[PDB]
Amino acid sequence: VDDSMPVETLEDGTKVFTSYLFGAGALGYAEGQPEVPTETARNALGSQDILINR
Amino acid sequence: VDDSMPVETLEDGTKVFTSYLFGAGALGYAEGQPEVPTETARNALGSQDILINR
Repeated sequence: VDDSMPVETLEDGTKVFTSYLFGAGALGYAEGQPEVPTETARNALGSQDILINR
Repeated sequence: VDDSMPVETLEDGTKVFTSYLFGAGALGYAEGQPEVPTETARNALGSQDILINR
């Protein structure tokens, strides 16, 4: 059960629901890597600090 | 022997050569020093890195 799925609308306020039926278990994905996966910088004449992810 | 020497060009496809004759040993020069002879920085929000010499 999830609240976020594609839902469309036609005129006269009628709705259409999608509801994928997968039951697969599964497809696949992998994480991989960049370089510099995380970093921090700052602005000295001001006062700030940052984060990055990428 | 060197390939790079001043070579001028006139019309009529007539080349002209220079060929310094020195046998000096020598003229002179001195090294000198800056401060910050070498440095490395980077942009944060973007992905870059740099080198400098000066």
